Order: sequence, then structure tokens, then C-alpha cells
Amino acid sequence: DISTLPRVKVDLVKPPFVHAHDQVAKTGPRVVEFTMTIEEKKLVIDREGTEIHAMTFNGSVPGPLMVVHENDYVELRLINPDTNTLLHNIDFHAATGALGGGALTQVNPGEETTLRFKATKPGVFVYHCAPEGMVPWHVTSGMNGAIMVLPRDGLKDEKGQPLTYDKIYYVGEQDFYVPKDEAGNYKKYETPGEAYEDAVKAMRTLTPTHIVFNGAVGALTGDHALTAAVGERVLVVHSQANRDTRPHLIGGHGDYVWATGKFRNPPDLDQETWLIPGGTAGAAFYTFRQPGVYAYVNHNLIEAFELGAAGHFKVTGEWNDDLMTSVVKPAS
Amino acid sequence: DISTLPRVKVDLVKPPFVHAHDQVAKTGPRVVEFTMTIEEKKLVIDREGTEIHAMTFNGSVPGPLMVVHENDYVELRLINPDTNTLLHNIDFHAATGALGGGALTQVNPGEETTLRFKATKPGVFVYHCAPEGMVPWHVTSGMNGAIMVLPRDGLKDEKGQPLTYDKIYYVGEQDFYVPKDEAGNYKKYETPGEAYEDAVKAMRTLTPTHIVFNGAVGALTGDHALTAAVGERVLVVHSQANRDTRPHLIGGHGDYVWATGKFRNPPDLDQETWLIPGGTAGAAFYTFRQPGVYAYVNHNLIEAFELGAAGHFKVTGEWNDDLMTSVVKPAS
Amino acid sequence: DISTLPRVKVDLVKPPFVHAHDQVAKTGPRVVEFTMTIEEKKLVIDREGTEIHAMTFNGSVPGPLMVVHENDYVELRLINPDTNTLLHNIDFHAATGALGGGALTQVNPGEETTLRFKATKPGVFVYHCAPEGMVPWHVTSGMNGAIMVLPRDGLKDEKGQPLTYDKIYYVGEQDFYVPKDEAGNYKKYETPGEAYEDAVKAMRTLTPTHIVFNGAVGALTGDHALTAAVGERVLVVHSQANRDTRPHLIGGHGDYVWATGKFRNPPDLDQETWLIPGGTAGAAFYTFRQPGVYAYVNHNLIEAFELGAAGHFKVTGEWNDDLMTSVVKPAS
Ligand SMILES: O=N[O-]
Ligand SMILES: O=N[O-]
Ligand SMILES: O=N[O-]
Ligand SMILES: O=N[O-]
Ligand SMILES: O=N[O-]
Ligand SMILES: O=N[O-]
Ligand SMILES: O=N[O-]
Ligand SMILES: O=N[O-]
Ligand SMILES: O=N[O-]
Ligand SMILES: O=N[O-]
Ligand SMILES: O=N[O-]
Ligand SMILES: O=N[O-]
Ligand SMILES: O=N[O-]
Ligand SMILES: O=N[O-]
Ligand SMILES: O=N[O-]
Ligand SMILES: [Cu+2]
Ligand SMILES: [Cu+2]
Ligand SMILES: [Cu+2]
Ligand SMILES: [Cu+2]
Ligand SMILES: [Cu+2]
Ligand SMILES: [Cu+2]
Repeated sequence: DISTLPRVKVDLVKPPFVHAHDQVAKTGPRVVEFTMTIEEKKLVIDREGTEIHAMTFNGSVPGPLMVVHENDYVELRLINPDTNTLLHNIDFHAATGALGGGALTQVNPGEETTLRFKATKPGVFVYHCAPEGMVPWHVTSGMNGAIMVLPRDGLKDEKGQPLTYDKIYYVGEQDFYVPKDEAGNYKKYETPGEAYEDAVKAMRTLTPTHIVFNGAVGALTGDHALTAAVGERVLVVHSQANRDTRPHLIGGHGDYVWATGKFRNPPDLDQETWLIPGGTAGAAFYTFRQPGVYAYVNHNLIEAFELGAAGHFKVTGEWNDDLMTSVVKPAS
Repeated sequence: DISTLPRVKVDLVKPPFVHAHDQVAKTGPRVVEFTMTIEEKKLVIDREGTEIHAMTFNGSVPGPLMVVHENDYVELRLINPDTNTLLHNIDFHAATGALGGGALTQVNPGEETTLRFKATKPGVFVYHCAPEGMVPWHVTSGMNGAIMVLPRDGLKDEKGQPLTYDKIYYVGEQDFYVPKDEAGNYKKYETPGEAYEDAVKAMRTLTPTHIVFNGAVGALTGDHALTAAVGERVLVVHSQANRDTRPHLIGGHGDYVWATGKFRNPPDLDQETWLIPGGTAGAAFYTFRQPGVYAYVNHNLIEAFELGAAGHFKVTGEWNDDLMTSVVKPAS
Repeated sequence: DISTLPRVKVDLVKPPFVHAHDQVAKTGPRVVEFTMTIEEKKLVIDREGTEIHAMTFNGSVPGPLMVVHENDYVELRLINPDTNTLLHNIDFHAATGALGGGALTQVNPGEETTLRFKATKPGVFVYHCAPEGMVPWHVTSGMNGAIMVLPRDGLKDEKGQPLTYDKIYYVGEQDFYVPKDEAGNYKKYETPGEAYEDAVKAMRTLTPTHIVFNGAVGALTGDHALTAAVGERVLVVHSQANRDTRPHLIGGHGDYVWATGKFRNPPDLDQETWLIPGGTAGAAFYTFRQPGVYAYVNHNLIEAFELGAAGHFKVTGEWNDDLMTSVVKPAS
């Protein structure tokens, strides 16, 4: 009887940050209430000023990470304002029935809907828009995110001992297929509707023009680099709603990795690089042991360094010479 | 001494259906006899009427699922009628030696051959034609299928408890590389031999023009949708002889998944999406919990919805509101 | 205190062969000294005589396999002679800190450097050059290899029992992106520097022109085929520094496979085909049971047979009819 369960309202935060939550559940099952507003907006995705008409949940690419526990109910109020122009919906890979909720959440501009589902399986899961006949277009325009369903007793290593993270980041990787004129220059349109046929043709090449973390080339760099300290335990959730990726932390490892994102399975140990299939979210746990700059990339290095799939960590603390040292510095 | 083992003759059925078999072996080892006839035929692969010269085992793309038990002998009589024009053979990834049987099964039109091999490893395995110097062409023209070698005591979960399926389907996913003229229109030829150089050039782009389930765009829809009931346990075998795929059941999960198809390994639990590498068969077990329509896709959603890699389940029975419900229906 | 540990100097050998080593460590921790000389050289990569300016560690593509044990120190003296023209460095995915050693190993032509790191995690790991702003170019020009860090007590099966290999081979798979003129012919340049902008454009297509084992089409064939005997236990280490691969032994299996290369994890059993993600090294153990020729391929069969990703084993010994036999040979 759901009416006797506690409700809690959660305010979502922008990726790569994640809303406050408990790892180990401090209450019984709850109904967890989220609200998201669909926003169609112009987005600049690279250093050259290339613009697309992005389709977003809550104004970001990716949409925000939702975090609940196993056997909670998720209640999502989804709003499509009349300033938008397209029909949207939502599919949760975490849910059971009705095309992930897709069949029940079709909202024209000016409408809203409230969906509830029970989070029966623990893991990280992709969510994405999926309107009938325009699925790939919506998803490759940025309309995806992820939900994390924690086990009620938190994460465990391969021996069943507890694993507790000190920080958590969410990296959404996005393939974009920006349409090109005859010579190879990117086209510009005034509305999402204008791009449609050109977008279908660009997608059919199966060759993205950009692959980015958090919505733009270099979004997770400089002032916006991810941070941590030597000694900290960091969980990095990574999603790709459409295409395979292979994350790698340059200078580090995935100590414990659930490459396909599902926590009832034991994690893979000591990974250098792991494969997250398109349509999946994955999670990697690392303990930092050296200070300095780290690059976190898609290890198709062309996709990383030419097409944009690269971010940075800045890590503070003490250097350990036992682990690594320059014996003789570069010299004639 | 094989001459003292029972023989049994099996008549194969068209995919996605699977010939009758016992999960748990009710006899000792047997020699299991199959016959297949190679058929070269014209096939219409999409709604636009695009035609290819397909190369088939037993008249279908994919070829039929063979099912035996561990330590059975498979005896396959393979017939190439004189109405065909090419040399064919067969390679079983389930077999040991002679290039999977490839070296011993070369049959010109007008010839036949009988091969026997012991099924020493349990799992689902790809079989495909592989004639010297034309391997990719034959395989990407549709000349592949799969064999399932069950453990003698049937399937087990990750704890070793029995898993029994109520139904089994076989989904063969096929990449096609139909050659294009200067403007992007599909070419047509009178014979398989005519297409050869154009086919090599199309393949070298590494970009398929179609990716289909069971031989055509929309083959597993409408009247030909897969069916089940709430409560039923369904095994879905999925093969791709040449290219990576990432299956996903929209509205469901892979409860138990052997993504690389080999049953001595424990299954992965609660998968949203899994990666079946090119040249592999995989198997996913799901128990339906909600009625309605489900889409079963390759979750590169472009490959699914634009290039054809999408099928449907129609599931009958009772709706469960605890799992999912619309609290407030789409409204102003 | 490193100064009291034994040192040992290892002379590296050309792939696919591997320097002599002990599986089970017969000493305590050591500092293991390697030297590599960077060589920029012209390389012919196919039967048509197509030439590239390759960037090599020690004159080969891939660079040589280094083999140490867990908790050894690796000390690498890396030399860039003044006959070269580019700045190079090295990143070890096996190491912790400073971008895998990348940050500490930048050597202009005429310089050398000596790096030391502790091999804290057991597995096979990729190493590759990664100079700031030219990472993909260096890696896809051939500047990668692998390091194997054995557990001190050698390899174990999924039950913890010892697995001992009789031979070990190293297969490096390389994607090349040779630039094409208007009509599709390969371009030629006098220096590496000349190709740069054309190389960036070729890479951005994400479509390689060649995919090879050991640096050329057909390098692991004929006189240079890998060999073994019926009964031998063979470890095949396989690396791809930039792009996904799916190895398959035609006529065989991966008895025990660590597809993502990390030995603290149990191996996957009875694999037909496995996925090694770009930026990873993997390892497969097989026991030969039949004599004859085997093809070892990337099982995207286009990549194998049209673009070059195929090698051979020649295996000697006794044929076993129980496993496989031709009952009726190809006949009218
Ligand atoms: O500006 N909206 O796509
Ligand atoms: O658009 N909200 O009713
Ligand atoms: O699904 N493309 O990696
Ligand atoms: O092919 N996906 O990186
Ligand atoms: O989804 N398996 O970690
Ligand atoms: O019609 N036979 O390709
Ligand atoms: O073609 N059968 O002999
Ligand atoms: O093998 N191509 O995914
Ligand atoms: O790249 N295969 O979907
Ligand atoms: O093939 N492993 O399920
Ligand atoms: O010949 N050196 O690229
Ligand atoms: O180039 N060695 O000093
Ligand atoms: O990373 N490309 O398979
Ligand atoms: O997509 N890599 O074979
Ligand atoms: O890296 N796992 O074998
Ligand atoms: Cu949408
Ligand atoms: Cu989906
Ligand atoms: Cu054939
Ligand atoms: Cu094969
Ligand atoms: Cu270099
Ligand atoms: Cu790397």
C-alpha cells in the first residue's frame, strides 16, 4: 500500500555532479519524487562555434543522474513547456513494462505527466527519450541520462565486503551527427524541425562528427575539471545511450568496474580500459594514489582527441616515488 | 565406438522458431543427423523493394538453429544443388579441427558431403560459410546461422540451480552491404557473380546499408512478432557472424545473460543491454512480468530504427500496477 | 630500499616472439631493466606496396612484449636518436601516476630518459606513445606495444588451479589510416611531418584503410606462421591500442580467456570469439587437439580478409577422428 510509504522530494543537480544521497539506506522503501522539465535549446558543442538544436532533460546534456535504492518507487513528474516544439517522452531501462514508461509519457508541448515505477533491479541504467518514429534523432540530440539504483546495503566488492565511495561523478558521453554541406562544413538551422531529413542522412553514415563528455568539447577541463585527493575513493558513472565506448583513466585504473552497470554481479578488477556498450551505463571505482593531472578518455584515441571524448581530473596531495619516478630526466 | 550409439534424424525449422528438443538429456550420447540444402536466392530486404542475391542454408537468413547436447556427435549432410552457381562450405565454431569443418566441406554445385564432429563444449556457437578467398562475401550475403550445445543437465543459474525455459527463439542479425551507384541508389544484378567487385568495395567501407533480424526490415513484426505470456520464461538466442551488436529488450531486461554464449560460465544478471561480439552467439533468459508490446533492438538506435535492427514481442496477460503505473496521464 | 634489490637486464625480442621469462617467480622482487630505441621508418604494409612513415619502439610494429612479475620495478631507458624527427614519449597502462609515465618521458630527437615504475597490478597492459596534441597520430602510426605483469605464482584457472603455458605469442593488431587522394589512391610523403594534416583528416573518418597483425598484411603467414604441436598449451597475448577487436581461432577456441587482460579475475571458458576493447590487451589460452592449418582472425571478417587482420598457425601431430571426420567426401 503505497499511500503509507514515506515520500521524499529530490532536487536534481547538473552533471557531472550528483544529488545528495545515502549509500546504505537509512530508511525503509520510499516513493522518491523527481521533477524534470524538457528544454529544447541551442547549444555550442566545440571550439569552432558549431551549433545544434539540442533536446534536453532539465537543460543539460546529459540529463541529471537520479539516485534511489532497490525497491523504492520512482515518481517522475515530466513537464514539456509550450515554448518547446516537439513531442517527447521518457524510457527508463530500469523499469519494467510499457516500453520503459515510453508508452505512458508522451507529452506534447504544453503538457505534463507523472509516471511511477518500482526500481526492482540494482544498477546504473540509461534513460532516454524515445518518441515513435523519431527515436535516434531525439537520443543523438542529447535527450538521455541515467538512473542509479543502489542496493539497500550499498556496494560490495567481489568478496562481498563493503565498498564506500567518497565522491561520485556522472559522465555522459554523447555522439552527435551534425549535418554537413557538400564541402564538409556544418549546417545551421533556425528550428529543430528544419534539420530532420538532413539529420536522418547524417546518422545513417554511422560516423559521428563529435563525441563529447557533458555536452561540449572540453566541458570537463580547466575550471571544470573533476577533482579529488590522494586517498579518496571515487565512483565514476558513465553512460552512452547509442554507441559503444571504452573508458580509460590515463595514469590510473578501474579498481572495481561494473562495465555493464549491474551491481548483483561481481565487479571486474584492475581494469585498464573497459567496454560500455551503447544503451548501457557503467560504473568504475578508483582510489587515487598519485597527485597531478589525469585524463579520462574514450580509448579510441581518435574519438578522444580529435572528436572530443576527453575530460580531466585534477588530484591534490603527496607524490609517491615508490610507485613511479624519473631516474634520469630527459637529456642529451 | 560410434556405430553402437543411437542415431536420431532431426528436421529443422525456419527461424525464429527452433526444432523440438529436450533441455535435460533423456538419453545417453547420440549421433544427431541434420540435413541442409544450400539455396542461392533473390531476397527483398526492406520496404523500398531493394533486392540482393542471398546465399542461404535451407532457404532462410539466418540459417536454422541446430540443437544438441554436450558430447553428442553432429552429422551434417550438406547439399549444394546444381541450380546454384557458387562453391560453398561450412565452418562450425562449435567444432575442433579443419577450420571448423571448412577444409572438409567444399561442395561445388551438384555435390554433397557429410561431416561429423563431436560437440565437446557447451554453448551457443555461430556457423557460417567460409570459402577460400570469398569469406566475408558469403557471410554478409546471409550464409550463417547457429548451433546450440546444451549441457546434458540443462542450463543453470549463477548459483548452479536449474533454469528451465518455456519458449526459445532464435534471432539472427545480418549486416548487408548493398552496393550504391554515384548518387546513393542501390544497384541490381541478375546473378551473384555479377555483384562481386562492387560487393568487395561496399564491404570495405565498413558501413552496412541494412542491419536486419531474420532477413528483412520488419520481419519480426506484425503477424510475425514473437509471442509470450506473463509468467513465461523465454530464452532468446542471438547471433551476429560478422559485426558487434548490443541487444536490448525495450520494457524488459536480460535476467540471465551469457553475452558470449558459453554455458560453463556463470551468467550476467539484470542486464539492460549486452554486447555480442561479431563472430559470436549469445543467449538471454527473461521472465515476462508485464503484458503489452516490447521492442527487441540493437541499441545503436540508428542501427535499430533507421537500418532495420528491430523486432517485436506481443505479450498477453495481466497488467501489474505495482511495477509501473501512470499516476497523472498526459494532460495540459 | 630499491638499491638493495637485485637488478636484471633483459634483451627484448621482435614480436610475435617473447623474451625468456619464468612463469612462477624464482626470485623475490627485482628491478627489471629494459632499453628501447625509438625508430621512425618507412614501412610497406600490404601486397600493393603501400608505404607509411611508421613510428616504432625498437623497430617493430607492435613494439616488443615486456614481461615482469607483480611487484617488480620496471626501469626503462628510452632513447630517441637524432636521426628521428619527432618528439616521442611513453605511457604504460600498467603504471600509476604522471599519465602512465607520459608526463616524465618526453624526449626530443637526440635525448634519452630513464623511468621507473612499480608493477602493482597483474595482467597484460598496453603501452603507447602519447605526445601532447599528437596522441592518435603516433599510436595509429604503430607506436604501441604491451607489457605482461605475471602474478608471482603464475596463472590460475577459474578454480585457482595452476595453468602453465608451453609457448607464448604476442599479436599486435594495428589500425592504419592511410590518406587517400580524390579517386581513392594512397598518398606518399618523404617525411612523417608532411603527412600530418592529411593524417588527421583520414583518422576523422573513423574508417581504417588497413588492419594488420605484426605490421603488415600477411606478416603471420607462410614462413612466418605461428607454430605449435598437438598437446601444447599456447598463450596468445593480443593488443589493440586504439580500436575494438574480436579475436577468433578458426578451428579452435579460447579455452581460458581474459578478454580484458587482468589476471586477478577468473577467465572466461570455452570462448569462440571475444572482445578486446581498444586501449586494452587480452590473453587467451588454448590447448591444440588437432593438427593442420589454423587461421587466427579479427572476426569482423571484412577486417580480417579484406583489410588484413588474419594470421596462421601451423600445428603438427596426429589427427583425431573422434573429434571430427569427413563421413562422405565432397562428391556428385
Ligand atoms: O533553440 N531551441 O532549439
Ligand atoms: O506544461 N505544463 O502543464
Ligand atoms: O554502437 N556503436 O559502437
Ligand atoms: O564504436 N564505438 O566506439
Ligand atoms: O552489469 N554487470 O556489472
Ligand atoms: O536468384 N538467385 O540468386
Ligand atoms: O547435389 N547432390 O548430389
Ligand atoms: O565489428 N564491428 O562491430
Ligand atoms: O559496430 N557494431 O555495431
Ligand atoms: O560465454 N560466456 O557466457
Ligand atoms: O623514414 N622514416 O619515416
Ligand atoms: O640520444 N641519446 O642520448
Ligand atoms: O573503437 N572502435 O572499435
Ligand atoms: O570496431 N572495431 O572493430
Ligand atoms: O580483465 N579481466 O580478465
Ligand atoms: Cu525527445
Ligand atoms: Cu533504450
Ligand atoms: Cu557460401
Ligand atoms: Cu568464423
Ligand atoms: Cu611517438
Ligand atoms: Cu592509453
